[PDB]
Amino acid sequence: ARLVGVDLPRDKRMEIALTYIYGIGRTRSNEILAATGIDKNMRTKDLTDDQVTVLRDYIEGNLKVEGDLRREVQADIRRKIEIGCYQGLRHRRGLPVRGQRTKTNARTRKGPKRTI
Amino acid sequence: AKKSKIVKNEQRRELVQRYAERRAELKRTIRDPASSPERRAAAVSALQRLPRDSSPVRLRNRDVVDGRPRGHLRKFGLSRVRVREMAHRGELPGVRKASW
Amino acid sequence: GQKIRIRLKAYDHEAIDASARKIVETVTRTGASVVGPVPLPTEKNVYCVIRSPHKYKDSREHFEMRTHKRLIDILDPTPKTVDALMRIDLPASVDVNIQ
Amino acid sequence: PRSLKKGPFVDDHLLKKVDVQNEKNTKQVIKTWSRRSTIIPDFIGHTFAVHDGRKHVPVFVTEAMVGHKLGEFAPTRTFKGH
Amino acid sequence: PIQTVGRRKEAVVRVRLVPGTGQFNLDGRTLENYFPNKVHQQLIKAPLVTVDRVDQFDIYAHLDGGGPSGQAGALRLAIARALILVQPEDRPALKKAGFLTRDPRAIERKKYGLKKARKAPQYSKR
Amino acid sequence: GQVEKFRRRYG
Amino acid sequence: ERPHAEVVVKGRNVEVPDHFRTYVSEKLSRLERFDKTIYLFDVELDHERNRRQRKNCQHVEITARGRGPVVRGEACADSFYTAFESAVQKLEGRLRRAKDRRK
Amino acid sequence: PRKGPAPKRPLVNDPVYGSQLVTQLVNKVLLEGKKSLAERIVYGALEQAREKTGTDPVVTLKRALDNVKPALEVRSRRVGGATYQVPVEVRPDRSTTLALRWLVNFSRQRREKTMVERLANEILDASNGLGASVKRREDTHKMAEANRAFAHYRW
RNA sequence: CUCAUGUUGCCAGCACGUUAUGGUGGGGACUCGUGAGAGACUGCCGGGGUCAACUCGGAGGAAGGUGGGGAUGACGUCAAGUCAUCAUGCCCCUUAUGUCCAGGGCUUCACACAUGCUACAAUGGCCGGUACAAAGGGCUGCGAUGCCGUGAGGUGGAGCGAAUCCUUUCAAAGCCGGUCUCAGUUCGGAUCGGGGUCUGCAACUCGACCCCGUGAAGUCGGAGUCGCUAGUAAUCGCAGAUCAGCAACGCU
Repeated sequence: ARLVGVDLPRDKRMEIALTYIYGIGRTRSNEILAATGIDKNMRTKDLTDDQVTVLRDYIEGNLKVEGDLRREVQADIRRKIEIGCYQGLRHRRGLPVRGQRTKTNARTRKGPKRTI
Repeated sequence: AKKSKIVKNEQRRELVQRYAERRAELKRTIRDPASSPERRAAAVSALQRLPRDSSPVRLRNRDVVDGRPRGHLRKFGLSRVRVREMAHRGELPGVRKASW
Repeated sequence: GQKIRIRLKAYDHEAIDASARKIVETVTRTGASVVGPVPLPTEKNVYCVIRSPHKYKDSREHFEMRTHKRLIDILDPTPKTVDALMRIDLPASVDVNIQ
Repeated sequence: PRSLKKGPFVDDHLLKKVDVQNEKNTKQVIKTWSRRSTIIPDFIGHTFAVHDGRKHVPVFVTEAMVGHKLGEFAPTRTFKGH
Repeated sequence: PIQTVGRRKEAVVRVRLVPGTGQFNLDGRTLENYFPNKVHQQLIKAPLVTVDRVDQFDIYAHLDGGGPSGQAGALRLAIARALILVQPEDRPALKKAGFLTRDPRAIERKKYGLKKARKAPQYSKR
Repeated sequence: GQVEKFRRRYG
Repeated sequence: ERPHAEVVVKGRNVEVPDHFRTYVSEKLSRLERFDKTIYLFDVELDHERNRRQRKNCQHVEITARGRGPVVRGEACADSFYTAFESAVQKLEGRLRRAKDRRK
Repeated sequence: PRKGPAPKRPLVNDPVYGSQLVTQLVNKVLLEGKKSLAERIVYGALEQAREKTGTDPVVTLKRALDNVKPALEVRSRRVGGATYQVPVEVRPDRSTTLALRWLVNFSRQRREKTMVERLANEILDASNGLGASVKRREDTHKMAEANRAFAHYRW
């Protein structure tokens, strides 16, 4: 079905379904369904548009979205990269930030093992 | 290792016995509850005014004679090497090589 | 009845045994009630090391500072018998817990 | 981090220096050795020089730099590539 | 009365071999609520199979130590020993089967210079 | 950015 | 596999002019020439710096990977050149022998 | 064993079936100590075969084993510049064992969504004469035929 | 395996509380714990053997043929390593190569190598319910009972110098039940943005933990190569010390 921008799956229990939005994990999913009063052992196939409306209401009332989340990620990163912080310097260099290894590992942030 | 730092560890222990006994602990008793003056204490600041050697964190358990500062054993106050040698010379209470 | 519990500690079983026998003999003198040397288990403190300096960690040496233990529950505490027992001098590998 | 209940680490030396500066209501360059002090927005106009193991670096403070320690803005390691 | 013992790698269990039914008691439960494993059941019952005395002797025992397998082995050992105490003449067909040997396969001390008992680290020649 | 509220949470 | 000879130049504590590096890489290419089985060449350039020495100032350890059998050449001399060349000739003996026994 | 071999372990009989090749089977499919898991998998699969065939699964099992169990296999040797493969007869112990090894390892790479189903269908297929186990056994006989020439070595 | 043996541990025959329960009086009965001691020695039956060693089959026995594992490293080499555990012969410093201090670094990184851990899934992941282990550690230390916090933890201190109390009456893999249905997924968890907890004067460089969101590379791995013969391998978990607090997946 359609929602805040994720073309939802079909054979996925709702706890699994909601998680395919950028702003949700299983914790928030279960919490939302508890607030909504609808079971989680259902299918998008047997889903109701009124229930979709309830879902939309709760999430847009008490949670942020794709755009807000990605904008805010950019906001923190542009903040700490323009104010001259150590974290921001590492973000510029494409390097780990939390005090990790640089000598050997950290190919997840350096890219694949291009040989030198 | 060095007579200097051995002396310094001893001296820090004495400074501890002076001030970490009460004057670096009653402020923690100030700082633990919710009813503290932390709102306006500056007991944090008076603690900063106390020396750095107030704390036992700046200590280091050195071997009582040699001062091999690593490989310390608190059961003995000694380092692994002297412990070997003297257990090995049979100069300790009920200490022996073992099996199981 | 009234009870008194003595918990002995030492490193050498030979000494704990000899002292237990001498003590129970002194208890036997004044007819005071004995339970005897009820064996508790042993402690096994272990402290591994390395033999040599600067490297060779694969080589090691173990040590074990045990502590043998005995309970001797004494009953019928005649204070004359207490005056007898309190003031025996024993080998120094033993320490005692009169309670 | 320095938890709420304790309150921040705003060390007494430069606290006293800034008390002087804001009681005079004029703001000047300041030299300090304390990376470990966190920030209040009281410092926004104030200017600090901070040590890199080698020398000092005068640096000006700003609104959004609060919640941080100054050593975040003092570069410790030079690295230039290969 | 009858009272005997079995042991298999820290699996001690005492046994009261009653002349009753084949009703088993294992600290307030039975051979299928405790030990839901038919292989363990087979190990425990095989002496009864041997002497053809299933449903002739009840048991009361206490679980203590070990895990399921050690407990089962110690149990059948103790039962065999109780049967020898009831009558020796079944013995020469039991050691024939080895339902009497106290399994001397115990754990090895984890040694030094290794990761565990025998698995050394990867020996590079570099 | 919302530092006036940061140091209402922090005091 | 031609640049696959994993050069490893190194000296614990020596004044190492960077033309010694040219020497080493060239003398190791010289045996790239006649052994196409090569992965690793860990190499040292060591110095004992004792007084009133026993005629043997510098020292070298060399080891090389082949497909299975690894090679080992150790040497000793007064300076860089005899060390390089001597360990080279010992490796040459090893490798002539290895490619004679390979078939 | 430069001084000599040592005995084989005394397999138990099955509590349910009356055959020690089944305990051998669970101990060859075992992985990471989960012996009871092996047990329940095998019993479920054999009873699946029972409802597939209306009879005991043990007979079709041993029939599959008659299909996939060789008595001849290969044993290499390096000689004179070119290593030669050689036929060598196989005693029934290692015959059954290697047959079961084939059986499991070519069961694992099937697509029945579940080991119990993969295994049961493989056993049925080998009783029928279709399994990759049988295929590999035929490849082994093919090799022995291609290299009969080296039997005079008698080794 | 025998004798002795009874608390802080067993507790059958007994009695008494009966929800938390050996909980308490009571019995040394099985365990048990700690001490002493017989027992295995080709000792014995037989077959081979210079009739010698020695070995091949048997009995009993718990074990059978140096029962198993440890500890114990002949002379000596490798001018192996250690003048930084220590001590030491020589030369050098002494207004400094010494020495007291605050900051920083030893955690840098375009790469290579070596040791390991969790993964690449259905023998599986997730949720729920239920059971049995040994082992050690603990005083200006260990810490629950009740509750709040999502949970890290939070005041509180019973009770313990300790088979008593904390160590849940000591666990996890496992058993049973429900869903997921072969997939870049309910795999996998990195990396990163937030918000918090704790120890410390102090968490930026440079700490661990928690919650939220984030959800990457990776689809069993080349030449070749490491380890392992029995409770061994392979796997799950726990504990201890060094420790203020942590890189502990390491070590034992």
